[PDB]
Amino acid sequence: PIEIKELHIKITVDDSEDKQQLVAQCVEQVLDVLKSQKER
Amino acid sequence: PIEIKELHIKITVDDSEDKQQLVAQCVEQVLDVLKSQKER
Amino acid sequence: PIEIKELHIKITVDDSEDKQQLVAQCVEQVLDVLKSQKER
Amino acid sequence: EKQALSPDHVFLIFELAKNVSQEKLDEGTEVDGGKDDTGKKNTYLTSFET
Amino acid sequence: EKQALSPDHVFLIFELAKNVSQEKLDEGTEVDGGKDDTGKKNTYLTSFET
Amino acid sequence: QQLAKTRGRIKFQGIPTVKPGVNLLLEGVGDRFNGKVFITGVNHQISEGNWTVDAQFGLNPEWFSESESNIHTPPAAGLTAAISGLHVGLVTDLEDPDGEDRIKVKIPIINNEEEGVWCRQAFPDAGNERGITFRPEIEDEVIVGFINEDPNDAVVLGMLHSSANPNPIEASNDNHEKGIQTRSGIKMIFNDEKSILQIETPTGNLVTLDDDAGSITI
Amino acid sequence: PPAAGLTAAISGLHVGLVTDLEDPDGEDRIKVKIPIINNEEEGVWCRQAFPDAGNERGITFRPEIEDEVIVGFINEDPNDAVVLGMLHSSANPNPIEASNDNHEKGIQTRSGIKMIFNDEKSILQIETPTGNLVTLDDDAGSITI
Amino acid sequence: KEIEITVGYHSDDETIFKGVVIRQNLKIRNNQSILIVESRDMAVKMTLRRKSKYFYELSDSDILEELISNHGLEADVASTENQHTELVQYDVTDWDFMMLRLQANGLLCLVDDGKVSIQKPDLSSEALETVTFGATILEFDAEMDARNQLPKVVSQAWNMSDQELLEKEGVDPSLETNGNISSSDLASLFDQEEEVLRHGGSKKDGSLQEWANAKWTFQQLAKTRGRIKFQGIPTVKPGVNLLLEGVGDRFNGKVFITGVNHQISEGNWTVDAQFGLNPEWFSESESNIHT
Amino acid sequence: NNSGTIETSQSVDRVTHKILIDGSEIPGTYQVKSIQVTKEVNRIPTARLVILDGDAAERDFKVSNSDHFVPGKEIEITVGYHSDDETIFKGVVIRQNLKIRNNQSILIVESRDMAVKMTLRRKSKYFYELSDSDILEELISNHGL
Repeated sequence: PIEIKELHIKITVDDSEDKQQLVAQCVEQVLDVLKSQKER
Repeated sequence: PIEIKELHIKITVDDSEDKQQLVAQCVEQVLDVLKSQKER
Repeated sequence: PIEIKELHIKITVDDSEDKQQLVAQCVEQVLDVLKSQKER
Repeated sequence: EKQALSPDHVFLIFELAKNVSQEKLDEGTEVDGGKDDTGKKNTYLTSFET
Repeated sequence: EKQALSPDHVFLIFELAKNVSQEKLDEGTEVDGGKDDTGKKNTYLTSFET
Repeated sequence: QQLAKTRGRIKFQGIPTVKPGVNLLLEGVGDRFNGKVFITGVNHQISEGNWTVDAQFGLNPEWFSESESNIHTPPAAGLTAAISGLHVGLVTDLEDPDGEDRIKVKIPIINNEEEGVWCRQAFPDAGNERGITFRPEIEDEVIVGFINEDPNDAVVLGMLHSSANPNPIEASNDNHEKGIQTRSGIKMIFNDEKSILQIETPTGNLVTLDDDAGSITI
Repeated sequence: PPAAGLTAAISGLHVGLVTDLEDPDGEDRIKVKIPIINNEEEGVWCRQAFPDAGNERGITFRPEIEDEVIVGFINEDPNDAVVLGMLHSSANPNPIEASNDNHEKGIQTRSGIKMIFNDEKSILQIETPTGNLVTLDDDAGSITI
Repeated sequence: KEIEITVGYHSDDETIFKGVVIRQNLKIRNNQSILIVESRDMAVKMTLRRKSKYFYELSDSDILEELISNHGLEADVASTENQHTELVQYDVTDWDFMMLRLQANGLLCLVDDGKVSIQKPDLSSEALETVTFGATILEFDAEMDARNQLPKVVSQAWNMSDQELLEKEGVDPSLETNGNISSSDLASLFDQEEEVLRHGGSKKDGSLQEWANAKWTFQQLAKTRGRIKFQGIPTVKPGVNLLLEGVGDRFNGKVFITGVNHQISEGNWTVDAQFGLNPEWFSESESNIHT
Repeated sequence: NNSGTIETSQSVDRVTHKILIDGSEIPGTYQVKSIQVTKEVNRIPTARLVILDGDAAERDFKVSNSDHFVPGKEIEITVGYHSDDETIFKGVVIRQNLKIRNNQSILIVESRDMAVKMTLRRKSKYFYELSDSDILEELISNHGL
């Protein structure tokens, strides 16, 4: 994103940060789809 | 979420429920980003 | 989706397309939650 | 070869509105002339400043 | 070297509105003057208080 | 607002009795949240061997009229761009080609060069062959409203004065003088201070009723 | 966006009170309070609409101080207010009693000067407060001064 | 309660944030239990109640100071030339009213540690540091879009004294920005017609001129936009300049910072710096301003 | 067609394409990772190209610095099997975006059709004795379409 408005706070789980990178990609592609729908 | 308005129906695949928990985390973080943008 | 308005362009990484199918499922379930909230 | 087109000439009688005394109409003012068979409109341009 | 520019001078006549009797016009008040082959706008300033 | 003080979700093994409008007792989550909670929503999920229920408590402080969309129909029925508020226009033509007693008016914030559109005029009194009729002169300034905010359902509501078109009766907080004055100079004036009614034409023909004289003059 | 996006907009029509008839900048404006905004301060300058107006002509009546009026707004901007008319209420009664027959119409001023039209009897009567009158009466077939 | 947050390396700490605690949230999952605490600055006091008021012979900057001091806040506000004779606030909060009035004059609002500062953009100051693609950048995003540039802007209103329209043309500030393509090359690409700002009432010349100028300035500052992520320091704040290098001639140069995000976790402190402005106005993009 | 398949002119073993800018092919050193084209009723058509670029060891982006993907240039996209290409999209370049991640560096180029000219400026006009289709033709021809 080109905006700091769309970043989320990072919380990891001590289960023993691969899953942190996958969730961050899904938030990026959703908000690009929502922005393209308001184009003429 | 603190609202039952944002839950999705659970459908699994007999491919042989790990992937169910990852998709549910991505819906949770997107809707928190959308709510924070309407703050002043 | 029943609309071509909500598809995203596919970019893969040569890190050596499993991760492409997981991100595409997360965009599908978010946009169904957003549509159901405008129901009466 | 074949011969080309020649444009036609008209005279117009104008009338002013109630609250004005003198006015100037410039050259090249477009005048509206109807539509042809094709449906596009005819245009006439005034010749001198009046 | 080359010589620099000198500004020009004008006189303007004023008229007061119907419901006032006497007023003061400030020194240095900006007056609208026109445009240049660039399209920018000219300005004239008042010399004395009147 | 008080019912929105504490809000949340509780997930547990399903039973058929929790429905919106019931109370549950919540324990073991700290003094800040423990106690009796009012249920405002329920979600039943049955799959892969089990039945669970998500119970929602507390209300959302927002009102229906604030949060829901599409309650009302789009401006000017959705058929054209709408025009809001009141606007100022100029009169260009008083003779209506289709007999509806309309007048043609330009609106300068749209276009101040062309002819304008046909508008209906409001009068203080009107009916079948009766009423009080005055019409604006060509180039008079008027105030215009719009039916259903449609730019082509314009109505003239009244005429305006300005320094370019002065009011014939000088303003005063005493408000002693009122009346009618036409284009040609015919007057009818009411003077409250002196209780005088005077009717007069431009070349001296007049009738006066004067209580400060105790007389009638023709 | 409403009021060109430059200010909060005000929708619909509103009711105000007249506080000052003398316009310091000569535009023939009147100062009006709007009680739903503030009912204690002086108010703002508004333009007045008339049934007939033009260059040195028209029908002119102005509201008295503390009269109640109906106000519209150009482009929904709170500082482009226009007075559209005056209102009656039980606190400010209408001098002509209402009836579905609608026989009586006319003008009555502050000092008591009247001009009344009676349709039922076809009578026009002009009269001042201390007895000076002119009457045209078709139910008598006469003219009295 | 009042909260203050300090951070640094090897106990060399510095203050990052001051404010007040507003919310407390709990979350429980199968193998997780946490507490989340939220806070905001004191400026939040200006967003809670709708008001109604008449203002008299004040400039916009006298009004802005009044709105702020009413809540006990410190202020530093740039002056303006125009003076209103009356102005009306109606059924809106102080924060929203302040934002509408401030944009109309080309000003930006900076809130920091209890102080509200209202100033024009400053593109002239020295860069704080240099951030380089091949040496210090962790992440980078940037965009250029030709549709945001204008060839000229003019404003209109009704002149009741003369019975005609009042027109004012803006002035091109020629802002100095990064990259190597002029705003004037982009502006002419699709449509050379002027932008027109219309109001249907009666306006003063001073107001119309500032409106046209604010519109034009804000679009030039939207010419190039983006995000730069790097190792954290305590000095990058909205309203500063950084030097950007190694990302191509189209984007290299001095950039104006419009936003900052500090993230501290799992052994490190990083900062996301935002540059460029969003061309949209408050009155266009924000919801629920009116009843 | 009951054949059970989709009719193409060649085998679907090899997909080919061409990108033309201002009349000619972009040099065969540029690697195009992905192409997307969309069209829909009542919307303006668009396309996207993803090009690999950027080198940390040089400190630059060579494709971005070129004059091929500059806003304002005309672009044409053709595609087919075994060089049997056909035109899919025509339009103009509008945007250029760069993206850098820990092990990734790309250039994204966006374009639209010419109809985009009709979405840039607010206007005001009176129309006279015209049908709706005369008005629609006028609005379009004003932009050279």
